[PDB]
Amino acid sequence: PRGFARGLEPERIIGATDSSGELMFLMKWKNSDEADLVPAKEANVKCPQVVISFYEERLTWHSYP
Amino acid sequence: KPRGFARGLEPERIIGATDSSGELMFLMKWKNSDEADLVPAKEANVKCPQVVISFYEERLTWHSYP
Amino acid sequence: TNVSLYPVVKIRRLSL
Repeated sequence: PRGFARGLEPERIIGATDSSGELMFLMKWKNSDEADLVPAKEANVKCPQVVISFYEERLTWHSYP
Repeated sequence: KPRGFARGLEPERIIGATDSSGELMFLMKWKNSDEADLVPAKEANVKCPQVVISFYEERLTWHSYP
Repeated sequence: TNVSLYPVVKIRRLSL
């Protein structure tokens, strides 16, 4: 069992990667210290506010020029 | 006077964002309308979570360190 | 200097 198949509640996303060719999130689960990768597509559906919180905290603005 | 979700129209896409007001606001385009309005992220996050997520997903930029 | 700002989301690329 890995990711959402472990049957735990998502606590917060602590990171991400696109190296698999698809976006994935490193998920921290409530009352556990073993985080694991889940696909973004699944997280967006199963815990959208947790995904949104992750992105919102990383939003910034660049300038031209 | 009615603007934002108060127009009672369906969200199409988020086209911009700003936090100048002191809270995060999204510039929202609405289905069947050529108008766009700023709406609070707090409101958009729950009323159209997938629209919010698509705005962010399109704007990822990556860096790395050991 | 007249400037225009655009939103970006900055993510650290992890491993695995």
